[PDB]
Amino acid sequence: RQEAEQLKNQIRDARKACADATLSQITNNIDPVGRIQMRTRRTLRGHLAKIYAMHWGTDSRLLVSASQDGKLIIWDSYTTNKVHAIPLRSSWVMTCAYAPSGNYVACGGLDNICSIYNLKTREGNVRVSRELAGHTGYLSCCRFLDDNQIVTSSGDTTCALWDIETGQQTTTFTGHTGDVMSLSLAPDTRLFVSGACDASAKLWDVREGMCRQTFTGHESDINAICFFPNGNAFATGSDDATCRLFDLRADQELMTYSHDNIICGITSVSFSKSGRLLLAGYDDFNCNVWDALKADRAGVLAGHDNRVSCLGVTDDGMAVATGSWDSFLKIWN
Amino acid sequence: IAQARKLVEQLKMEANIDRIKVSKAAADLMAYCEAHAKEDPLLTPVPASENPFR
Amino acid sequence: DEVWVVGMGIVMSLIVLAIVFGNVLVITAIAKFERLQTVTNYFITSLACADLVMGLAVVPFGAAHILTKTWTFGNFWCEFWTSIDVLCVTASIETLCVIAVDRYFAITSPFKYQSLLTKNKARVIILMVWIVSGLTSFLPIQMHWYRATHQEAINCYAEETCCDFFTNQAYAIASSIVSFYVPLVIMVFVYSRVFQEAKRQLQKIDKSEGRFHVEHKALKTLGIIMGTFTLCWLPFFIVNIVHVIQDNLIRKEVYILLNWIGYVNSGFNPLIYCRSPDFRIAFQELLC
Amino acid sequence: RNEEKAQREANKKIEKQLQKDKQVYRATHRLLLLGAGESGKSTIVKQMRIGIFETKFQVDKVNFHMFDVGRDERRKWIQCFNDVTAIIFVVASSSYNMVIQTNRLQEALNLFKSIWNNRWLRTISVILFLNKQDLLAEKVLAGKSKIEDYFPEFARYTTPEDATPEPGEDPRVTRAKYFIRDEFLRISTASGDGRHYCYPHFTCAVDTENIRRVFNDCRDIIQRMHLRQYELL
Ligand SMILES: CN[C@@H]1CCc2c(ccc(O)c2O)[C@H]1O
Repeated sequence: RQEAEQLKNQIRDARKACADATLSQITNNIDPVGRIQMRTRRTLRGHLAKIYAMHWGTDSRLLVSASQDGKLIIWDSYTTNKVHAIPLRSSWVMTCAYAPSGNYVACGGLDNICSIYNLKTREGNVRVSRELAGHTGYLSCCRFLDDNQIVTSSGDTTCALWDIETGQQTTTFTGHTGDVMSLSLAPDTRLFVSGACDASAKLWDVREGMCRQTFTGHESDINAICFFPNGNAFATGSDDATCRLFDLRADQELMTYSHDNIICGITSVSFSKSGRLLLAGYDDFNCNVWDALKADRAGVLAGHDNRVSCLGVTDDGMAVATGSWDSFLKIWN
Repeated sequence: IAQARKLVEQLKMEANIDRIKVSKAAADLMAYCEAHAKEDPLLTPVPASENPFR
Repeated sequence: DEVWVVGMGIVMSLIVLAIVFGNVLVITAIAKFERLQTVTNYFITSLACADLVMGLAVVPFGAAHILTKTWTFGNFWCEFWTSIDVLCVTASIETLCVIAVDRYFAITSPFKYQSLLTKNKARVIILMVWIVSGLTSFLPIQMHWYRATHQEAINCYAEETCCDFFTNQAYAIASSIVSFYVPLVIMVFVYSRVFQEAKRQLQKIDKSEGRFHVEHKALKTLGIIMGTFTLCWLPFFIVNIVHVIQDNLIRKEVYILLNWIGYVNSGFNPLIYCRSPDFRIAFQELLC
Repeated sequence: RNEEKAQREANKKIEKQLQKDKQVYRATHRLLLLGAGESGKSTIVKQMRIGIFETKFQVDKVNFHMFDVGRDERRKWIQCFNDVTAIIFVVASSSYNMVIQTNRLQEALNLFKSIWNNRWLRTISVILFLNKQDLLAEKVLAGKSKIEDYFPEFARYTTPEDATPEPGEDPRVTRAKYFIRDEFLRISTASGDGRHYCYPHFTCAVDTENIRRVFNDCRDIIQRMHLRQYELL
């Protein structure tokens, strides 16, 4: 235990010595983006109960959402139509994902099983492709590396990498003290980071299978995670009102996003296409838009009767869709 | 017992790494944002003709 | 005197402005926000639409009639205005009855209420209410089934400069019954049963947590709900049935005064049926 | 072209299916069977049956759906059970002298305090089942560890003036049962604001009428919610 304390002290000292000047000082001369006016272009209706998770398709047109009613609906954002409506074995669902190829949709929740649905089948409209089991906790988030690999983050404090064809855990990742509540993949897909209830965000290497870096930051749990579009930084959301941005190379916090009025938590975080805007949902009924490089609020997104539980920015950066507990999906621009 | 050794080894693995100065990292993020701000439909108001949802 | 006419005009203008403002605010609040779109809120907005129609049609033209002391418009316009007035009054009172019945089904049978009230069912109920209201108003007035065989009435129906209300016994009795008396007894039974349910829940709570600290509220709410409807409309229908029988002569001024006392119920309604915290938040958001 | 027509037809079919599913979903209630371990939750669940465990039972032509979750003191998944009809809390009332280190009853009281004060579980009534009444009666009646040894407030406790006992019982077992009930009721009363209440019940393994108790408690919960919505309570 003595060696661990010395190693932690050395790591903290190295991080402190590496900190030459904070990001706020350097980005002082950058012109602020100014006030941003954003309105609900289309509202997607049909969900029975509250919506937890959503994911934009690679086509930037199709998005899939999950609700506690047991319905997994795939929407056509441009035409506001329902392409598919997949029932689920377990009503309680806390995650969903849409494959990069556009053919597979993943789901999971309190059922402790990651369900994968094949959308390309012609004999049946939608059917379960695999029943990925082995976790002993609720699946907080699932993401697709490709059409044949998936990475999940469960309540077992472990993130696991699965193989679709064979159907078992190829690699598992351990080290989190508390439950893993979010997961986001790097653009190159060789790396990913997972926020945990242990007030620590960790970076994992998919191919090697070993954790690389750990960031302390705040003291409350992490609910949201998202890489910078560059793939070299990421931002976290907390049960505490603080929203923080970390850097992989500097291995420490760069800037923190918080306000005196806000005392609620953060449930969803995503970046704009150019990375200038950090759209972050809140336990409060409204969403917020932060200037990533200056930590100055730009715009406020409001119009949800309940807490915002999901949020995402499409691949081409044209629209933002936030799914709240009001059982409504609102697409902004 | 055995968990402590694993935690110590994990901390040792994270300790041995090269960290570049925060000035360079902030410059890199600022340069990326400045370079790619021209193709961000959210940051700047896209025309209604080019807006797909409108 | 001369000041009296100006005062009456100012009072009528204030009344119509209040009615229009309140009802349009309620309708806008319900329409703008999808949160307020609720099955009972469909009945609420039907009531608001009926009250707005009454305050926009019957109240201003009636005020012009009482101030001018004659009807400047055509003979067809008198019949149309009377039809609109009767339709609005009947629709408003029957919508009050429907709201009461909906609350009865909500508290009395909580399990089955969520299944046998739906958006389609609510729309069917509202359409049926408005059709029933229309048949009592438009069908007799337009086809002249309400016209009475009286010398003064026959003289009034001829000259187009006078537009008063003279009605036969049968139509007046039927219209008063359908408009007010059936909804009155239905709402009385409904609210008595709901008060019984609230009281028994209160005694159950007291038995459960008597030692620890945790029917005034129910009585106050039912008073503010039923008294403002009974006190506003009961005298008008009472004197209607009375003078129609002609046993006790009623002056026309008293009739008009009681009719307008009934009219102001449209303005009073939003202050009684829109005190919910969601409605208050919506009103605060809309105005400042 | 034809893509718009195909999308419209698909949306219409999916909307009809969703309307049917919405009717079926609103016609059924949901309950969360949440309680401490080895407290008899399995026994009571089997009595009502007649990763997660879901059991569906209907009484008086009303559909009830129950979910039992199975893994640490921290509960972030508890936010998934907002807007449920009720939370069924089963506790081994006889385990006033046990180690769960800590008294089992004290741990259950702490769990009840955490659930009652949870922000997301607000406006959610809790149905309380004081399971294992017979074991409690056997313990208190026989010469054994006293309640005052583990719960200091029991010495100053007195039997409430309500004094509603069963057909046959002893004064000591009645005092113990009512003190155990009143601890939970005192925890429940302070934090509540009239939105949600706690319904206590003394049940045993022999009893098999708990379906009726759950049905009546749910009926009272929905009735009280409706009455408070209209401001008549
Ligand atoms: C012109 N004033 C009318 C006369 C009779 C009448 C009214 C309202 C409802 C009815 O059921 C009636 O029979 C009054 O508003």
